[PDB]
Order: sequence, then C-alpha cells, then structure tokens
Amino acid sequence: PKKRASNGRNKKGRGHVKPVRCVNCSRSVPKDKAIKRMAIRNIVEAAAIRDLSEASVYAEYALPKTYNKLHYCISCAIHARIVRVRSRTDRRIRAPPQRPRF
Amino acid sequence: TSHCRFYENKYPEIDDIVMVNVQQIAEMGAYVKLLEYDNIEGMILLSELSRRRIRSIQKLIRVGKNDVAVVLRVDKEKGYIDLSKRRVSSEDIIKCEEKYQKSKTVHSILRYCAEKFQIPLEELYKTIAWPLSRKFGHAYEAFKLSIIDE
Amino acid sequence: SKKSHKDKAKHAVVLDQDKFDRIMKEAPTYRYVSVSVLVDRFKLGGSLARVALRHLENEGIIKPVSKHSKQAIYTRAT
Amino acid sequence: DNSQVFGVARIFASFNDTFVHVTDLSGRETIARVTGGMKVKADRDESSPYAAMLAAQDVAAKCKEVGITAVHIKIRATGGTRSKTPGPGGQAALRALARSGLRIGRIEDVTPVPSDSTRKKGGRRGRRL
Amino acid sequence: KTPVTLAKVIKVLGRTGSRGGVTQVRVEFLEDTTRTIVRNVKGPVREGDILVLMESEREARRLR
Amino acid sequence: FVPVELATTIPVEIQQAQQEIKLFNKWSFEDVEVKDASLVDYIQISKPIYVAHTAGRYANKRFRKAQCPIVERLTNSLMMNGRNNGKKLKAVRIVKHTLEIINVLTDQNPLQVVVDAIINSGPREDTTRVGGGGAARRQAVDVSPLRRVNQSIALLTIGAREAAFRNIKTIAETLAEELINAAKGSSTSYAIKKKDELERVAKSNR
RNA sequence: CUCUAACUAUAAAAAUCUCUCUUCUC
Ligand SMILES: [Mg+2]
Ligand SMILES: [Mg+2]
Ligand SMILES: [Mg+2]
Ligand SMILES: [Mg+2]
Ligand SMILES: [Zn+2]
Repeated sequence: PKKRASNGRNKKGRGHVKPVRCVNCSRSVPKDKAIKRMAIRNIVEAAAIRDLSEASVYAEYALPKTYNKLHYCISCAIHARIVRVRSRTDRRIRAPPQRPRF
Repeated sequence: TSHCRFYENKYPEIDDIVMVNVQQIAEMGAYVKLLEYDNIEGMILLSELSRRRIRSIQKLIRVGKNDVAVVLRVDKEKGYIDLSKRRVSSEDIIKCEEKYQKSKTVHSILRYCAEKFQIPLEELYKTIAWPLSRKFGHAYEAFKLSIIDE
Repeated sequence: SKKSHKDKAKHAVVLDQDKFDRIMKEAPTYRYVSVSVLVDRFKLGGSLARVALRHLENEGIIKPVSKHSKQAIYTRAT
Repeated sequence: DNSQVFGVARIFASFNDTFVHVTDLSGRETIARVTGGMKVKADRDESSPYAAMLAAQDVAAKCKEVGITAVHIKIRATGGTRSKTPGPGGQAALRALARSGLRIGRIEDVTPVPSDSTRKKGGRRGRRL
Repeated sequence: KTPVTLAKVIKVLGRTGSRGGVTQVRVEFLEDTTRTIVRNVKGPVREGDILVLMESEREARRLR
Repeated sequence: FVPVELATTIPVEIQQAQQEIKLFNKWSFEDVEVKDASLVDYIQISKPIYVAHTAGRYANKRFRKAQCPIVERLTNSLMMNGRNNGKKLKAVRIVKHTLEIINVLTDQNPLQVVVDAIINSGPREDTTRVGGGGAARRQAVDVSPLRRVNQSIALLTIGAREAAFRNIKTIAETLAEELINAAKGSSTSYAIKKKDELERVAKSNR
C-alpha cells in the first residue's frame, strides 16, 4: 500500500524534475529524491589547526571554509548512513534531527 | 661444509633481485634461508608476498623449495634482510633463475675441489672465484673461456 | 625415523692425556665452569664431566658457589 | 618582505594516489613532484595519510634544498565529474607540509566544479556494488 | 634518527577496533606539554601512563 | 655485628646485619635503577623481598597484577608448558641459579641485569589484524607499558625454554644467557629477536 | 520576558533443501 503520502519524492505537482547524479554510486535520481546534504567543513581538519596556526604568516589567518553539496541515491543514503530507517509514526517528523550541536 | 656465498660481501646489498629457499610460514610471513647467498635468514611479510589475495597462502609458498626474491633493505648493523616475493618484474624472474643456475653450477665444481683437497670452500672461492667474477663479470663465462682459452 | 641428526660422537667418554692437559690448562682463566660449560668445550661426554668438576676442587683451582645437584656453579680462583 | 620566497604546493588528493607537487609562485615551474604512490608499496594505500605524509616530507626536504621556505598550499580534489570531494590523504599531506619547517600561506581550494557538463561514468543505475 | 618520544596519556577515548581490544588515547608529548594527539595503544592503559612513540605524527582514526 | 643470643640459634649470616632486605640474601635491591623512564612504575623493585615466592591478591582486580615483584613475575612466567605446572619451587630454584650465573659472568649485580633485559625485550610498536574479509592485513599500533613489560617477560622465559629444549645446558644457564644477550643489544637473544621482528612488521604495515 | 554555528572517512565470495499437520463444548 501507500508507504508514504508524498511518495518520498516531494514532487507533487511539478510534472517532471531533472535528474541529478548520486555522489557515491552515480545513480540517477530526480533532484527531489536526491537526498541532500550541505557539508560545510574546514579546509583543514579541526585536529591539525594548531600546527597550521603556529607555522603561519598573516597572524590569525581566516582558514577558509570549504563548501559543497552532497547528492546521494537513497540506497547510498541507507548504506552510507546519512539516513536511517525509522519506525512508522516517526516518518511524520520532517524537522532537522534535533540540532546535532547546540 | 656449505657456506661462502657467490657474491662479493658478507651481507647482501640493497634493492637487488635474488632467489631464496623457503623453510617456514609461522606467523607473519617467510623467514627464508638464501641459496643465492650464504646462509642468512631473510624476512618476507605476507603483504610483501601475495600479488592476488588468496584463501590458503601455502599454495603460493610450497614450503621446502626455491622461489623468486628481492632484497630491498638490509640491516647492516646486526643482520636483517627486508625481502619480498611480489617485488620482482614478470620477465626478470627468469633472469633471477638463470643467474642462480650459473652461480649454483659454479658452486658445484668449487665444492668438488674443496671436498677433494680439504681446503675450506671459502678459500677456494677467495683465491679463484671472485678474481674470475671480476675479470669477466662471472665465474661461469670464466670457466667457459678457460675450457677453450687457457 | 630418518637420520636427520647427523650428529657425531661430539665428545669423549674417556679422558686421554691430551684432553687432561687441555682441561688442566683451561682450569684457570674461565670465569664460569659448569657441567654444561665442560660440555661446551667439546672435551667431555658429560658423565665424566662431573668427575672432572669434582677433580678440579681438590687444590682450590675453582671455588664453588652453590652446591645444588643437576647444576653446579664454579668461578675461577683469584 | 622578510626574504621569504613564496612557493605553491598544489596538493591533489583523489580517492587514490594523492599528489603533492610544489611549484613556484608563477606555477609554471615545477619542484619536487614526489607523490603518495612513490612512498608506499602495497598500492592499497596510494592515497593513505601515511603515503601523503612521506610524500609531503620529501617535497619539504627538496624545498629546503632548492631554497623555497614559504609555500602557498592549494587543495585540488578530483572535482569536475568525479565526486568533487577531498581525498583521505591531502589533509595529512598539508599537515606534514606545515610541520616540516615551512611557513604556510594562503591555503585555497581550486577544485574545478563544472556548470552541468559531461554526464559521468557508471551508466544510469550507476556502480551496482 | 632515534625519535623515541615519551608521551603521557591524559584522557583515554574509550576502546575501539572490530576486535575491541585496542584503545584510542590522548597522549601529550612530555616535552612541550602544550601539544596533544590521539593515537591507538594496544594493551591495558590508564591515565598518567607515559607511552613510547617511534614516530610522532601518525594521527589516529577509528579502526574498522 | 648485632649478635643476638637465642635458645634456637639462627645462623650468623641470617641474624647479623639483615636490616638490608635482600632478594635471596645475596643481591641488593637498593641502588637498582630503571634507565627508561617510560616503563617505570610498572616494575616493583620498590618493594624488596626475601624469596621469589609470595602468593597474594594479584589477579582479582584490573592492575594488582602489575604490583608483583618483577622477580616474582619472572618465576611465575617460567612455569609454562607446565606438564609440570605448579612445581613453582623448581622455578624459584631455577631463577635463583640464573641470578647466580648472572652474578658470575659480568658481575653486574644481577637485578640490574634483569631490569635492563626486561626493558630492552619489550616491543614499542606492534600490529593488529585489521583486514576485514576483503584485504586481510595488519595495521600498526603502539604497545602499552604494562603489555610491553608483559611481552618482554613472556618472550624472555619462552626463549629460555626454547634454548633449554633437548640441550645439555640447564634452564638456569639458558635463562642467564638469554638475560645477558638481552641486556645489551645482542641480536643473538631470541626475545630481542622477536621484539625487532614485531617492530619491523609494524614499520612495514604503517 | 532575550539568542543565529562546524565536522568526516567501510560495500570480498556465500549455491542448494525433503517428508507431516493432525479437536473444542459448560
Ligand atoms: Mg512493499
Ligand atoms: Mg526523500
Ligand atoms: Mg561497464
Ligand atoms: Mg547493497
Ligand atoms: Zn548512490
């Protein structure tokens, strides 16, 4: 039967969506069922900030923040653990997962 | 009285191709004596061993026999032979075997002479072998020229 | 099974004059002497090695340390 | 200036065989190419942080020899069509570059991101591992 | 080259590995105690112990 | 000195000047040092004893095992391949005469020899089986000081036994020569040999 | 009745399977 009302797409009234490739397995999935992540992280790990800091001209360097958008097929999203299979009435909740860092 | 390796020095050098005889696979790889060399045990790690991942490593070892080898690093302080099996060219293996047949066949006549005259094989090697391997690059071609040209 | 040992007599069971001379020469200059040490010097079978050990301790050539059986401790005179 | 001759690191760290290739400020002239694959055997770890770290130490040594003491480090992932993500080695490579005496300067990311080009390899259902 | 570095463990970061018998720990170098690094040590440990490190720069990762 | 008269006259050398607690009444525990500060506080030269046999509360908890007098630990680890398990008195006599032999050759009051050989024999870089199913391989790791001393002593005693097997030499002598070749950098000792082998494997699988 | 911040990286191969299903009213 209907596992979801939205079919899991989030298309619902758009005719057709262009496909965007999965970042890991190169699956072609519609941009909506193309489970998304904004991986904002430092160009240098938080582990080695000290060594880069002490050996740096331009005191207190900005240390840029690398940006990229990650597109998974849902199969990767299950396996690469970005998403987890949830219980029935827990499929309702769509909010961010309880603010990882606060 | 088997001793006195064919080559110049009393420890093998670095980054060269040799051939060992295999004796044991206990925990990490093969500690193997050398019949290309004197008597010294050298290590190969199972990572430096198998080109293809294998179920039973023994099918690629065949304990007791002779196998291709490469010495990369040599502990020239107390004696250790960093050696591998997979670190040899596909063609140069035959060069290794042919080198070994030359050296072994040279060893046989020197052993015969030593067991006849009861001079230690090292002395007969010292007087005769390496001057030949120096003048002509090998004792086998030295013997080949000696049979025809004295 | 097979003759894998290839071990010779490796020692002497009966002391000759030459080996008597040898042990009497090396009675000094040896810091530690045991039945196994006397075996190490390819001179004695081992059964008579104890005989020799008792033989050396008659004019105080070697003083003993501990007199336990199955292993003896001997150190050269000073 | 403080008599520092600026170099350019231009790190390339794919999922395999990280690259550390110091070049002059002009970028046109090359210095001390040694990569990850040169410093490890197993070929399992062409991109390993340890392979990258020896490669970076060697390039730093050659920079000492030639005389380049300050380096402009450039991180360049595979980018374009293939996964656009940094490799597992370039980070240890830059850590080694900073550690080995060299004075760092102006880290930047130059990985080429296309504007919808070149439908990439794998088919539609993609790598079916 | 004998870079044997003595690093005191100050905080053990649980136990890791598929085996479950190796522990990630925070070792700080005895000289210049302002630098800390996480590395894997195998065998029982507790804080205040001082490990030996042949190298100094292999930062650790969770072992799988 | 200090002659004390008793109806049961304990021997003179056992009554005379023993405010000097000594391992076997011969080898002075004082002025014995550990060169490598890494492994200190895991060898118990701090508490002298009069015999290498004291069965206490040593395994019930996590780290009471590390508080054993190191000579106790060597004795205890010597009774392996124990078809003769138990017979610890045999181990005590064996280690006593090993100490005597160490005192004879290269006098060097034997407790310092024991400590030095134990320090050398422990590997400081080992491996762990990481390769999961696909590419079976080992990966490098450091060794905890407790386990470092543990392996040092295990390799020392096992090398002594291997030297003993089907050999004229008494186990006392094999253990003494193992200690001698381990105190210095002598690669001839089996224990230091396997120490270097494990360290080499770790270096090969960094 | 007042708040907008960081974080990691796994997919070796695993095919097959035969019985026999037997009751509820004070
Ligand atoms: Mg269904
Ligand atoms: Mg969805
Ligand atoms: Mg195809
Ligand atoms: Mg799958
Ligand atoms: Zn995918």
